[PDB]
Amino acid sequence: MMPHTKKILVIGASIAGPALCYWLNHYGFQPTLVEKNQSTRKGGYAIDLRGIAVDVAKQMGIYDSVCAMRTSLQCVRYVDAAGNLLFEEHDEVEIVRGDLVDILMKTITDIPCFYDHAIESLTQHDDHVTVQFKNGKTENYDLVIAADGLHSATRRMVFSKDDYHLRNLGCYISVFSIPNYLQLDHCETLLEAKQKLVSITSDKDSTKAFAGFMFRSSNSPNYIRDEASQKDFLRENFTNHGWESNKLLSLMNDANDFYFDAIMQVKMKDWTKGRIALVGDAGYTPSPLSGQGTSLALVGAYILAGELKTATDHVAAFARYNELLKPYVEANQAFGVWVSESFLADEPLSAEQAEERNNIVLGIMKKATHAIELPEY
Repeated sequence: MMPHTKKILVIGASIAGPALCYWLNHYGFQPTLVEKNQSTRKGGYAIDLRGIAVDVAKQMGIYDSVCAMRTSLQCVRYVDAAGNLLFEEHDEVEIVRGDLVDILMKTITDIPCFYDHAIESLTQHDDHVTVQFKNGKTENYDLVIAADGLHSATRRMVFSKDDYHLRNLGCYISVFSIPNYLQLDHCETLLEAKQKLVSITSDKDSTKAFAGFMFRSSNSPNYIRDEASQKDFLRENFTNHGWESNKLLSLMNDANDFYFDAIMQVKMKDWTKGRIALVGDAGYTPSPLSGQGTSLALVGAYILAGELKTATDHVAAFARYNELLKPYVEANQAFGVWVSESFLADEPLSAEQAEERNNIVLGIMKKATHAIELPEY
């Protein structure tokens, strides 16, 4: 529709970035994808597609592919500190994060994609943006859109401190790989007590398992960005917590995939400035406790590209983007806050108490998943 706007750079290859490139190309734009790392994220943890994000995936033609790769867990076991089994548990879809990225990348094979391109600077002009990569390459684009995640390097570069802040929800999450020493088979076992959750999961590969930790604490690691300090923080919180906690902490240094972070949300009044925009976690992260981050990344890419297809100019498009997505961002971020405060139990739940909570979580979560209708373009 609009002229002069065809050439668009998209920064980061995870969920929103590749999905955005698909739709921009579909609508006749000329997207280029760049990623700071040498490769896309491989493997990772399990994520969900819910509500209108499923419709996005169907309209993209990836829904069948996502089902083919979905998680296979046969049972979920809840145990007490002694390890006694309290109870078992044995359209939306769950898929390992890296598997969804892989599926998304395969839809854009015709799109230029450059890895190991870290960005040195972004200079806004009246009619374009000049990007200088750290490798020396300099190029002009009509628009630039940053998909590069919670910690986005582009956001801090483009937006002033007054435009955004990161809300810390007072919780922490950690995941690392372990041998499957319990020899679990397509099973996840959890201990939930004392505002803390410990989990062991083995699904597709019986020689592998994944430890996970989620807890609420007002303290912090002594150095938040330092892996060793993070591990020390986990030891302090989980030593003698019950079940396998101590064993998992001892395997922690053999992991080699370790992941740790505070639960955080990105809060902005406007996700766009001039000719630059943010999509996915870089703008609005709801956080892992919401479980809605992937859905919001997909819907965010869908609407931004559709408004750019519709509008007279990018300024009008960016305004509609902010307006239509805001209620969805707000509802999903409020769900993450509710989880951070109200979810974790003080002591293990019975089979009946777990059932009651699950129904409450589903009802509260529905307010987020159904918050808006998917626009048509």
